[PDB]
Amino acid sequence: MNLTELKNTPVSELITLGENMGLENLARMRKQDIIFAILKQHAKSGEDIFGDGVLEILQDGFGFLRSADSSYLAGPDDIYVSPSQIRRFNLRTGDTISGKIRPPKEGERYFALLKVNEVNFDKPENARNKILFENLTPLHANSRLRMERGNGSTEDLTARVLDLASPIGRGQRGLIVAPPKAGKTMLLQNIAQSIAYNHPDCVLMVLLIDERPEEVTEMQRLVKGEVVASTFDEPASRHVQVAEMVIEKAKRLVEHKKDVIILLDSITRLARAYNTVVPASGKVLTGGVDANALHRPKRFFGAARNVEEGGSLTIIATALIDTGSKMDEVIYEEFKGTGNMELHLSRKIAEKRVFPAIDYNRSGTRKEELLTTQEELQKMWILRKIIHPMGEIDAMEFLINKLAMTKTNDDFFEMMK
Amino acid sequence: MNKEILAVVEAVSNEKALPREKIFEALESALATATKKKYEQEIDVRVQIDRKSGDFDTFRRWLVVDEVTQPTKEITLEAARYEDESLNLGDYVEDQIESVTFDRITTQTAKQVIVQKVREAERAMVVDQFREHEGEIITGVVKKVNRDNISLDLGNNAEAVILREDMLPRENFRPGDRVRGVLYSVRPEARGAQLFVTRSKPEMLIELFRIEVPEIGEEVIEIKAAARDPGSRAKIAVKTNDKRIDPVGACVGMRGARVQAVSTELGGERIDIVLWDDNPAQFVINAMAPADVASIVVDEDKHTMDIAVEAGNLAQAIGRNGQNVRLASQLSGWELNVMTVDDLQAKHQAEAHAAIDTFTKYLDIDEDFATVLVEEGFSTLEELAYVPMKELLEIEGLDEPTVEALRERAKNALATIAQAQEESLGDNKPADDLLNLEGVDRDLAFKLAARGVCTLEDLAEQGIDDLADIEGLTDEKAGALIMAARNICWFGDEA
RNA sequence: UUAAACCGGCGUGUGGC
DNA sequence: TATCCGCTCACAATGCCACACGCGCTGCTCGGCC
Repeated sequence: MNLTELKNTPVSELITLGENMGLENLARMRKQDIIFAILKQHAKSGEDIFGDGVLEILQDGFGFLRSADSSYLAGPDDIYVSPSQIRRFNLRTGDTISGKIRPPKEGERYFALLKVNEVNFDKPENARNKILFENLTPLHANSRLRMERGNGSTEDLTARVLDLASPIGRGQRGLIVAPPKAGKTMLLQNIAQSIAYNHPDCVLMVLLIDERPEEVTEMQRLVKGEVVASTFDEPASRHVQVAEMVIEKAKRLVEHKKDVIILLDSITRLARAYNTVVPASGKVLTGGVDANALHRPKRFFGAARNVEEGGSLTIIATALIDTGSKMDEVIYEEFKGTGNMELHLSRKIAEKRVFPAIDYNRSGTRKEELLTTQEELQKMWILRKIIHPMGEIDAMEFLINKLAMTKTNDDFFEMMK
Repeated sequence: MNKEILAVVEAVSNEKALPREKIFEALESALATATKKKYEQEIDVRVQIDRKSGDFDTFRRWLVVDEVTQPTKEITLEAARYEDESLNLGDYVEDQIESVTFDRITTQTAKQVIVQKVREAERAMVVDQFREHEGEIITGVVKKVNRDNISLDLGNNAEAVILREDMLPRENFRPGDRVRGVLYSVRPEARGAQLFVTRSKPEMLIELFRIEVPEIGEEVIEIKAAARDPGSRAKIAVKTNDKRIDPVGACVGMRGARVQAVSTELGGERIDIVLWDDNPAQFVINAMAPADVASIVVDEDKHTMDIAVEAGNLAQAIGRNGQNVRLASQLSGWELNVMTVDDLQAKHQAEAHAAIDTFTKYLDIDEDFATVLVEEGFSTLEELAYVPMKELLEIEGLDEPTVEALRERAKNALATIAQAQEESLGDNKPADDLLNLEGVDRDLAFKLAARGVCTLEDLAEQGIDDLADIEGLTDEKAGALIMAARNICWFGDEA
């Protein structure tokens, strides 16, 4: 009936369901076509459907409702919405519109939304009584979000490392600078699992850009919340499509006073995709980029801000370096000064199987006093000072050793003293 | 010029698929097809652009062969004294100096050549993988079904084809299902499809067991061999090293479980698991199961095995299409014969004691001596021709007149074999109508019949070239004789 | 299923018979 | 409830040929289904 209640179910289950509903065996069409035909048959039975979809507007004027499992892409399960609702409520991009729908007749392609029922888990009056994203006051990260899991595990290491190096807060803009083969994807998994198991009160939403399909499957069923991915089976156009989908969805959810955390990896890949989709302007700068080809990525990394009136938008994005090329280096230059949170993963310690390989030297936090209290900052500062004796390798040794003997932050602090 | 070529070779994307060597080989081919248009003379021009060192240098391949057409590439086997070619083959030259360089149509030709070669290099890499990774069953979803083949994908642009003989005769195929098969062939420089998967080849079943039976894979049940009729019947003979292992109850599972599972995975194919034996006779005995045999006559020289099943189970012994035998004939690779039904179906006691018609006059000094001897066999008649005296002393009655009669009969046999050889060598038969023709004596008639004709009517239907290579005549007497023949056969109007 | 080839309607004005 | 009388509109005006031509810019409105 609903979309996700059929999409979180496997393809064989949907085939069996469609065959149970008395239909042409749907194991020949794709899963999206399977659900489309199942909905068409259910609507033929003599009833309406109750659908849900995130909203997209093109230069035409009407609205498209993309689904979750489709990674916010174009498909037959996308619901059509007449522009009349957009003229009524001014529904911008990023509404999980939930409402009643009817089957399409000949000459049509998608289901038509009759009436609105749910606007981003809120009353449709919020569609007419709310505040836009460009008008509020962006602030610094006020709330402190603990990263350590609390079981003393071997991957807890990574979390507690960050906790004693640079914590994460609501409304932060985190950029990870790491060469290839530094343990990026398991870091994403570790930090996401910790933030979702320790703090289920905050909402997670992970973005994957240019990964392997097995990586997509390992990400999608492992972390909580929506797992949006955009792999190589789609061109840079669909890359920017899903990117703009998720950014406007996060913007609207933040407007709805919600805490939205966006993991992103990596930024250089989406920058290349954008360079691919934007035409030239007659001139080519260093690395092979354009003039406006940086405006999209800039905006995309800077949409992060802390909303002091309600909700927040935090982003944790990784970057690619040591690729041999120039464009990645200039992109890192442009994005290393725009973020309000910078962290670095070393490769020399990574290739020695000593993980995690944090750069305790280049790690930093913008205005950390709003993220760390009195004696909390005392402890963090004195430990930074005692680690300050010039060290990368045996500094990682000291950190990992004193972190493996201990379970929590206070244990480490009160055993080192 | 050459700097532009260097820029475009350093600017190619698929440097792993198209390294510098293959890129300049592409440029060789492009300059060849360009010179094909530069001059009306369709010539081959290798140019060895020396990508690392410098620029192109148009060469003129001598293309050593006796013909003359397109003489820019024509040299015989020894015209090599000049310039120090000195070679019968491989010696090449550079006659063309300052050829046409890079017109726009040739740039477009090089462009299309380089893009089709990027495609061909992707094909070459995926087929190197096709050739190395000749291993375990692979899953794939099909895209298109045809009468002769179907096309499959795995992901990451992994195209494959399953041919008609690789499928089953009744396995329904439609675009969208996940079917599993085994990669079987290698085709490095093919033009159509790259990977080749089958579901009907014999060894497929082997690997099936290798991934199903937990015993095989650690080499405790060494699978010996197998034969298969596609989708119909898979026979497989296996051999075990351990003594406490029961492959009759282990390879099949619990009351037909493992064999049944792999049969359902095959798509409805009966399977016969048999125990391999080191004796080919016992192997062909047990391979035709379910069937019982009590007549085993194995001959090694002519690769035959008279394996006769008892009368009554024939309709089940041979089965449809002779499968239970054919697979057996494919399990060991031998030949089987069964024709007898009731008249002495033993096929070993019959032929040993059924000679009352051929042994009527052998000891014809006086029939009242003794019967024939089956201890030696008396059943080959030719290996019998020369036997030593180490066994020619047991039977009684071998007096001197007996061996004298033996010598006389040996002379008679030599005379009859000489007559038979003379009859089989003279496949000419010069009749009177061939010798009576004037100017054609006995040897001339022999040769005329050796030409291929033994009559008079067809003789008048040959030309002077059909009588060429004549021994004893020459083309003018040839024409005279053929005119006389066409007069006595056609122009005479006689019968 | 495969191969080859291919992929003036209207109005106006002028002049002439 | 007849009987012209006159007002008003439809419909038409050879066939060919040859040549030439231009059949526009910008504000406003509307459409709401890639």
